[PDB]
Amino acid sequence: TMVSFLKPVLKQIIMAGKSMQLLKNLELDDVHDPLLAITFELTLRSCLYPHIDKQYLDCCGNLMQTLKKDYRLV
Repeated sequence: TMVSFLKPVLKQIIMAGKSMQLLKNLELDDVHDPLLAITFELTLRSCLYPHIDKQYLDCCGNLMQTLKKDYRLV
């Protein structure tokens, strides 16, 4: 009934979408599909999750950067 195939990173997904929309106001399927081609589907599923995490990390870092400069909160 509930999703559990992306649940360890879903919070970061939602938090990524909103942060990108607040960032702009101031492919991945084609990589995961051959990754399946070349225990299993548990640890292998844990190799998809770096891709979608590093993008969020970059996004929130740039978001906080253009908050610390340019309407400087600190």
